[PDB]
Amino acid sequence: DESCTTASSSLAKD
Amino acid sequence: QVQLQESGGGLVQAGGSLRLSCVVSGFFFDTVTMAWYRRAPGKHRELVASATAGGTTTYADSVKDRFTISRDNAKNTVYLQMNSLKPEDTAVYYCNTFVRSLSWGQGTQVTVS
Amino acid sequence: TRVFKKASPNGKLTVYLGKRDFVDHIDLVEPVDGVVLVDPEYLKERRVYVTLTCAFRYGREDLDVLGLTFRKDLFVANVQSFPPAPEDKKPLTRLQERLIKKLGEHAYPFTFEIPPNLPCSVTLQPGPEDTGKACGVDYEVKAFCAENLEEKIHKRNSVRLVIRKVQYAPERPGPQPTAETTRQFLMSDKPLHLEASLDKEIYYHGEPISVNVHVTNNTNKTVKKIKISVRQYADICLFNTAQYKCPVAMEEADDTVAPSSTFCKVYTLTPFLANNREKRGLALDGKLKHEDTNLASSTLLREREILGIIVSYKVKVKLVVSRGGLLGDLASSDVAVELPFTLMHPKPKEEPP
Amino acid sequence: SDIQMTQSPSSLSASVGDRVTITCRASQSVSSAVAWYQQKPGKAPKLLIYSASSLYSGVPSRFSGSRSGTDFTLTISSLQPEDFATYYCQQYKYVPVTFGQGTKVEI
Amino acid sequence: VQLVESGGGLVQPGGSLRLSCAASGFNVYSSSIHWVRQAPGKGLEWVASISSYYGYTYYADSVKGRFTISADTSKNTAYLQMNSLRAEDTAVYYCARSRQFWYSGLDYWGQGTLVTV
Repeated sequence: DESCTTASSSLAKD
Repeated sequence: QVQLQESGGGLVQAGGSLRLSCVVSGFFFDTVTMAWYRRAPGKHRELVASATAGGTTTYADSVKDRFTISRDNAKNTVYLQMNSLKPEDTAVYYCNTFVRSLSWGQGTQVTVS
Repeated sequence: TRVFKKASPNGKLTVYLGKRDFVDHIDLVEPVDGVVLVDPEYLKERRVYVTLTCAFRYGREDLDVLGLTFRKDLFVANVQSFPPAPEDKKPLTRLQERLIKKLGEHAYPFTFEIPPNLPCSVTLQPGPEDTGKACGVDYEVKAFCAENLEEKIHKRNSVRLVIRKVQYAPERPGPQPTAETTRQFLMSDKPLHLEASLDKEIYYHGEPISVNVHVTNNTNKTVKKIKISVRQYADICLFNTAQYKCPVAMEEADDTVAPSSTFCKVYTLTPFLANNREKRGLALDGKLKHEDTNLASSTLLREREILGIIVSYKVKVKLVVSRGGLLGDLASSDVAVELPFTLMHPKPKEEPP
Repeated sequence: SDIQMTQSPSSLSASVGDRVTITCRASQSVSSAVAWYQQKPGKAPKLLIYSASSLYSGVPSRFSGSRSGTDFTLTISSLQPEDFATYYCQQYKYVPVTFGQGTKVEI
Repeated sequence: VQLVESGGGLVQPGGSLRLSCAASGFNVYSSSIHWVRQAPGKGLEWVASISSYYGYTYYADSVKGRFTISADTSKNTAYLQMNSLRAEDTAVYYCARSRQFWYSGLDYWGQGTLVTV
């Protein structure tokens, strides 16, 4: 009956 | 609104113990996972998690055999017991789960001397 | 670096993508690479699908419900991420193997290929009384959990993510858009020659356009008015084909050219949005949610016919000429010329928007 | 409400060649919207970093930007004789855009 | 390429000034123009912004109702009407420019004009 907002997570470098 | 609060955790001497807990706020917690993560100082944020209801004792094998990972129903919380704590055990511990993909709290913090 | 994430209401599914803006080159598309984290504590259903949908979204003319739309599909592609498809064998991107390294074995890669000649992300400007969804052509990634492919997907058990297909200006500028026209009148012996040219072929959004104007009036008549207009042409080929010409900026200089003399002047026009919020049908670049976006970039075609909405621009120069004499008001006295040009964004030298 | 841009330290001293780290933590989440400016006394601000880590054109390569969550770091690898000024952070994901109090670096 | 401020000086409290920002070499419909003030010995505070492309104006809470920013696009010049000036408003007023598509920091600044109230 709803929806989460579009977030943003981490990603390590290589 | 989403309230989350890792509880306890602070100064600890090596070979001792800890206890942590956190409560989710709002969700109808009927069928669920608990996708705990944990961090490290200046590092990629990594998974140590288990415990859906119905018998889940799973681990990322860095920290097996030592942690009574354990949920709860009525309090809507989930715990963390620790033992004999390593320089890698010293970290900043979160209690995330991608139910709502919870933006985390602030993380408790420990030390080994 | 960073990545985007979005979770389903019930938490069972979390879609991961590397970026939202996908660069459309001439024929190749960038790959749509990502992963889908499926929590096995709740998975039992033994089949997780991810679906790519290219849809034409539009509002119904007979319904008075603001924002109520229907989506006609133009391209649908599906990939079964869990379990690994027995046929599909695809190489992982470096980004993908990093994502697997981050999430663990429970992260299942998915890679979609968007075929060429598909429409780019274009949003039609809504009208004053619609506040809901945005009409036009949009993309949507829908990953869901089900027993099979026929069942109607419950929204709590799903996640949709808007992505955009965009294009940037070609690196090498094309030839200068020029156009001339020669009007010879029946009863007159000397002709009316109109010359106009633009300073270059590729313009950026919000950049001035310099119109070099050369009028050779060898006639007895007098040029009374000069009408300049930037018109955006949109061709929408779905069921039938439609076209309209809508002026999006203009200046009418009352500069007059006397008989047997020459004229040279630089006119400067800038198409912008601030004075166009009241219009209906104007083409805009794709919206993520409901934020304002600029005037639609020029469409780059491939020589066949393409589905969807094709955008172009032409500059019209119109002279209003006096009447009277032998034929009265029976014969029209207007003179036009059209100048196609390219309106696109510069290639990002650093980071995407 | 207004985004608070806690910048720290307010002032710091270092010598020629030291690696200087100026942190600036945002009171709430700001995605990649961070800029670093160089203002010299009596002079107009100069753009140094945009989009958190992207070095602006014409700016020396010793300047780099980093982001760890809501923490942002401005690093000057090899401190040059002209890099002594006041440095400001800026969030620009939410309106109104607000700047940090500044960090004056002196010899 | 140059931003030039004007119309500063000393004024008694409750007076008015009109700032002009003549731009050259670039445009107004592809750039957004901002005013950023700096109190003597204090930090930077954003006060106003205008995007001529979208026809929207943005103000700091301290100046809502008193300051009005405008622009003459034909003259490539911005304006800031400032009424009901108080002593705490004494600062150096900078004119700055940003890229409209898309915001990548304030990349050009004018030398600023002194305003004493």
